[PDB]
Amino acid sequence: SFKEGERVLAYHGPLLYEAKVQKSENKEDEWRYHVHYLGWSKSWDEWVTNDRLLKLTDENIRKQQELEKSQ
Amino acid sequence: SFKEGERVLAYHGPLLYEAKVQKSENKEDEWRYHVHYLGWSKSWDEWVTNDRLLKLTDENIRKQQELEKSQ
Repeated sequence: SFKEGERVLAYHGPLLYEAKVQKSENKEDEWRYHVHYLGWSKSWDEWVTNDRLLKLTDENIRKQQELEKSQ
Repeated sequence: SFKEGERVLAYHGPLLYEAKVQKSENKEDEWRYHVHYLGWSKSWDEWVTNDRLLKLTDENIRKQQELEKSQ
């Protein structure tokens, strides 16, 4: 699971954006994460589930790049 | 982390009692567990943190036994 302060990749629409986890919570055997999209307004901060996020690894950054290159 | 429905050992005072996890929640990087002590009044159902609980393993059951014998 993702930790508070952790930088991640996050979908917002079909592209991946760098984000930071502000809060992590689990109820009913499900994680939710309140994320801030880096360089975006705080108005876009929101709760998301695991399926919206990727660990900030070079492997997942390559996924970000592939999506950028295929437009 | 313990799961809903899981039987555990729980301190209530210095002895260990079998209990069941009713609900598990995590906030601020901390699990809490709402437990029912088996055979006890529902009045005693309560939220506890990890320090109050032990996995139902043979080693921890042996700890329960040791505490009973040193009573």
